Amino acid sequence: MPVAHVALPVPLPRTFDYLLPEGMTVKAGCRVRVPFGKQQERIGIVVSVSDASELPLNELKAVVEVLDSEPVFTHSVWRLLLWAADYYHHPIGDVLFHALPILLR
Amino acid sequence: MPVAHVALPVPLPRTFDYLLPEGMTVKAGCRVRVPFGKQQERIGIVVSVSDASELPLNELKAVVEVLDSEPVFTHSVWRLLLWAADYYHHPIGDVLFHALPILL
Repeated sequence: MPVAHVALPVPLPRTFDYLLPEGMTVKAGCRVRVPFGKQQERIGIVVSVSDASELPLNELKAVVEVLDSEPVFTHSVWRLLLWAADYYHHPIGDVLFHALPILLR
Repeated sequence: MPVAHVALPVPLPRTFDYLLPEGMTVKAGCRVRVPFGKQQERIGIVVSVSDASELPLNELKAVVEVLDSEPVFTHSVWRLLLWAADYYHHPIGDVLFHALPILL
């Protein structure tokens, strides 16, 4: 009766909002360490950065650390990754994290 | 800037939770109208009906109405559609909603 799990029509790449503490600076295509779960760690890839989110800034968890000074990916590779993710209906995190090992190695 | 839209190798069934109403019995495959953030109504499809939430059963956004008594999708189209999503890497959300029209 309680909790019901629903599926809702979401915006193209369903991303996760993290807050950037004062003094921290990131650009697209870079990796960061972020919180996940009431107390766990994990690695991600910034896809974009704006000045808004669905929830108030003060609610977003804060990015723990940036791993990449510059994009780990190439400018051309990156633009494509995002494109194929959008065009063929694949989760953006799914593509990126899968293609990183392939592309680097 | 402030917010960072990060991508994560998130699980397969990324869904949202909404407390089911009293005397309101719904099952998987049925469309349901639920509040969407700071705002008003919007249609959604129930994938699962647990008894456990990630957040407290106090500050959980509730449900509204059950637009269907019987699952618009068949135990057959259902099985199939969830397989599609999982085998070809497509968000359940997207396969289900995009599929509904064609179905009707």
